Amino acid sequence: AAKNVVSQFVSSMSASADVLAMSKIEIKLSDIPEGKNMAFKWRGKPLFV
Amino acid sequence: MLTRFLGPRYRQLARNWVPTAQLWGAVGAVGLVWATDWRLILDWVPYINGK
Amino acid sequence: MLTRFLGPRYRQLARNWVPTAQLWGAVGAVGLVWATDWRLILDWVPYINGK
Amino acid sequence: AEPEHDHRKRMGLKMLLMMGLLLPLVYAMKRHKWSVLKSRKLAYRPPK
Amino acid sequence: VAPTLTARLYSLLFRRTSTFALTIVVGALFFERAFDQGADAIYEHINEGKLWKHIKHKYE
Amino acid sequence: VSASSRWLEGIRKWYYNAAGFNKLGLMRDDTIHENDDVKEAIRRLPENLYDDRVFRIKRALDLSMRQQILPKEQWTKYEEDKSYLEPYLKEVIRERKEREEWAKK
Amino acid sequence: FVLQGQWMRLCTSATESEVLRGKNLLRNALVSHLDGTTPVCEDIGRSLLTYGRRIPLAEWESRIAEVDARVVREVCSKYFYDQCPAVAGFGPIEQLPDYNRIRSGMFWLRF
Amino acid sequence: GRQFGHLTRVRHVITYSLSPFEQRAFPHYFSKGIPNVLRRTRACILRVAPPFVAFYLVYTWGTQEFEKSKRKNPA
Amino acid sequence: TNIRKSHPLMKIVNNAFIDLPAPSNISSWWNFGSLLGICLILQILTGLFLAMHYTSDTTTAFSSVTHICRDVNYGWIIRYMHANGASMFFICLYMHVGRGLYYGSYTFLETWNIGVILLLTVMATAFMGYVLPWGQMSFWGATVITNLLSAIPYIGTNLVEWIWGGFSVDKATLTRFFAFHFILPFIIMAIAMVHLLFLHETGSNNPTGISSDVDKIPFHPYYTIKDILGALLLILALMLLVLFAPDLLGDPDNYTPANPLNTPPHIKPEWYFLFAYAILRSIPNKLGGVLALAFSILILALIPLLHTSKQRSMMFRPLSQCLFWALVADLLTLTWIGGQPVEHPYITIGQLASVLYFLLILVLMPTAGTIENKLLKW
Amino acid sequence: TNIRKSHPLMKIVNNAFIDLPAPSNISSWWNFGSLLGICLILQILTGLFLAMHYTSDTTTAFSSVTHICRDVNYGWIIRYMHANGASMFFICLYMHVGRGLYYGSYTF
Ligand code: HEM
Ligand code: HEM
Repeated sequence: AAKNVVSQFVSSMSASADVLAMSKIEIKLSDIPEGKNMAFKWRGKPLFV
Repeated sequence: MLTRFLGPRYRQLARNWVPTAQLWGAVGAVGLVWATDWRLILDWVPYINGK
Repeated sequence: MLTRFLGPRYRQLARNWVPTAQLWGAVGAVGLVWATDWRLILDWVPYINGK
Repeated sequence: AEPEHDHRKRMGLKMLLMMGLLLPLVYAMKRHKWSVLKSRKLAYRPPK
Repeated sequence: VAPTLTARLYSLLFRRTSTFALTIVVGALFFERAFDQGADAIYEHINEGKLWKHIKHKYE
Repeated sequence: VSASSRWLEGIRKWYYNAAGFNKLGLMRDDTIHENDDVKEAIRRLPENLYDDRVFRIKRALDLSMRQQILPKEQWTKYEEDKSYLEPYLKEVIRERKEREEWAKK
Repeated sequence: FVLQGQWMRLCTSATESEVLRGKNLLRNALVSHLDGTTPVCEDIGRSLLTYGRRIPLAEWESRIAEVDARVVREVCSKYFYDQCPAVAGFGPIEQLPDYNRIRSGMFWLRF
Repeated sequence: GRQFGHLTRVRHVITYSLSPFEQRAFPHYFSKGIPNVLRRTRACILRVAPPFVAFYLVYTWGTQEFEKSKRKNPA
Repeated sequence: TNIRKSHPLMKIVNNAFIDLPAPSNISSWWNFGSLLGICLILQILTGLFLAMHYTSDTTTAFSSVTHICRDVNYGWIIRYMHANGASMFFICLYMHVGRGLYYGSYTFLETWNIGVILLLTVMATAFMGYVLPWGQMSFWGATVITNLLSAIPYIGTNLVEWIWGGFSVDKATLTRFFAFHFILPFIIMAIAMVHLLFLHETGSNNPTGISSDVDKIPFHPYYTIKDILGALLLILALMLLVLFAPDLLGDPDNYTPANPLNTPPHIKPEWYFLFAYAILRSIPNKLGGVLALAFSILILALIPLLHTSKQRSMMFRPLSQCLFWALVADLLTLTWIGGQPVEHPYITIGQLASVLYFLLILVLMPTAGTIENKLLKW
Repeated sequence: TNIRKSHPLMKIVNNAFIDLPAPSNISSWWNFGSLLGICLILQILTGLFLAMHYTSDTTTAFSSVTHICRDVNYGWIIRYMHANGASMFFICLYMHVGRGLYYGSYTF
């Protein structure tokens, strides 16, 4: 019984409305000219192309 | 200056508590293993393969 | 059974602490008045008419 | 960015004026009580 | 007049922790006000950046 | 014996003056940190030394309070510094180590 | 603490009953003390040196008689209330209160 | 534990003291005051100051080397 | 007899700050204990009022804070007393740990260790505190730091995501910190009571390091008033900051609402961590840096075993006095470095101060002690 | 001698729940004091976890609470243990005040 309650309380700090996780992002290549680093938002994290 | 604890008696004392200190490690091992459902370790145990 | 405190001595004791208990009420009066800026009371006081 | 700007500086003026009165005052209070220890004189009078 | 000042002050108002308190509370009243006058009056004199602006923009 | 000893001795006399407890009328052994061995040795001091030791320490605490110091004349000269406590402490340590040797067997 | 408590109490609240005890104690002490030639001769000699007169018992009684509670708390206040003591300590006095605290016990915050 | 009366044993020491209402709170405040502070400063400068100037020198240098490293002339 | 002495409640108070035998000796360096206490209730008192208005969701995090300073009556002094109180708290904290080391107060094993726990605790408390207004620095300072635990082998990942409440410093991460930043100061206070319980077993140490049982004085009226005066000074310091230079110790960058893709170039923790930040980056290793940064504060617990002198205080030991201030100065260098970009001079000098900090404590001070003994024929 | 008795910390514990002389007498009505203690930490423990998610603004007040029971892992037992713990707390509270009145414990 002890682990169960303790685990259940431990678990209460992980998942949620948080399996947004993510996509397959579609980026137009002709928008990034030679030499530029264009950053986008993906999986809540910055993505460099 | 831990030389105060270095002698025959102290050596006998250490041997006497060895089985106990060993068994206390057995308890802590299984204890963590079971409490975290140690995927790595538990797979070897027959009947505790709940996958 | 507050009769234990009823007698001549106790009566002398009460008179002796009267000026003190009175003055302690003067302190509490002004004390609240000043601390809440008692509009009602303070208006009468010369120089404390900050309106 | 700081609408309070002026108000605080008025309190600040009061804070310096007040502390410029309280500080020495508390010092003298503390000086007065330690008086007893600052001027205490010792003497040692062993036998023989 | 000078020794008797601190003296009389002790005599009539300081012994009895009563009066001693009665006075500091009463003394806090007058002081709080007189300090806020002078203090603000000081804040004004070093400034004059607001308030006399009123005499201009309104008065109706 | 020669220049050599005097040099170490004068290096020691220099630190002593720098350590500066003598300015508070203290003695080397008065500044010793009290531990078990030290507590026992303080306990074994004869009446006179124990009394002197307390007055010395009191004189100092009193000074360290008002953060004054003693007139130069009354500082405790190196040389003139009595290790009154040393022999007692040495014996207290010497006693303990015996129990400690006995405890190994 | 207790000694001081009593001075303060007497300064601020001497009850009437106890003042009669104190008075009675004094009449008994005086009269009991002036018993036998020696104490009396000593009283004559000292009294002349210090009063210039010899105060007849009848007058001391009169003086004692005049004391009532008000007088006690008035007169005690004059000498005891918020005054600095002269303190002398000898023996194992580690716990003799600090002077500041002995001085603080010479008045009280309720009064 | 603790408590006065049970701290330690002391004998033969007298202590003369005076009521605060009898003495002044600032006897020779500047008269003896300032000399003392100089003395205390003197007593400790050689032990306190040296590490601080050592930092100070390393601070101003380190700053200059930083600023002057971010410019270029030939090459 | 006397009520103050025997009433089950007052006894405590009495034996804690009234009759308690205290050295006639203790100086200003001893005021920091009471000031730490005052800093604590102050952070609790203003902190509470701030919580009656602050809302803990990213949407209004920054907003509520602004709401506080503009709309909430006097919410600005409250807000600033809070922020500055945190700094004052750290100044006193560092001063307190300073006094302890210089004077050998650490010989009180338990009292001191409770203090180390008090340190980590108020530290952990404040790290979370500053994430609250959800400023650029908050989010980012919150990101830099949290991630540190990701170096712990086999578990850093799982752990960091676990205290994150996701895969990043999200919504979960803000409410969490609000909650802990609320409950930690209460636990701090209870632990501080045990600090005092243990301290009261021995009484205070003093400037000479010599026992003072022979000259003890009652805490009241001496140290009640010497404590009163020194609190007024702490009020001066505190008020000087909030009423004149409120942002002086604060980054301007935290005044810009957080942005997870932004990433400022500037990026530093609050002033009271700079020395530790320096020590951390001075190591070109993920595990190293973090391990070293930990060892940087947890070393306060090694100090007692490194005591080597036959004297407790440093008052009568000059080799050590010199080494001590070198240690202070070396931390001041560490502070300075940590506030500078990881480039030119700064890298190597930052790596020098680091080794030094450790050499000064782990080897130079212990050795100076042995030499000073030798010099006294001890 | 014995550590439990003299360590400045354990003393407390020891003299509070180990060696403390107690009547051989006290019955079930005496259990409510400890249950009140348990109710307290329980309300504190679950209550805390609830605060790591609940947001305190009218806009999300209700919402966050719902968020807790649906999205937050086991946020529902936590939420309910909290709510019910409050009731349990009152039951024991009333029982405790009951025992006191019946048995004259109020003479303290
Ligand atoms: C929550 C912050 C802290 C508070 C409120 C606190 C409270 C106090 C108080 C009230 C004293 C009374 C005597 C004095 O100040 O000298 C004291 C002394 C002491 N504290 Fe702390 N303290 C705190 C943090 C620390 C820290 C960080 C340490 C060291 C790791 C520490 C170790 C000590 C020691 C060893 C003493 C004994 C001082 C002596 O007698 O010389 N405490 N503390
Ligand atoms: C339990 C009493 C406390 C409460 C209720 C409390 C609550 C808060 C809240 C709601 C904020 C965000 C609002 C704002 O930033 O003005 C905040 C900021 C902060 N408080 Fe606390 N806290 C408390 C104790 C502490 C303690 C012990 C410290 C450590 C000295 C602390 C240092 C901070 C810091 C560093 C910040 C963020 C910086 C800033 O003011 O902008 N507070 N606190």
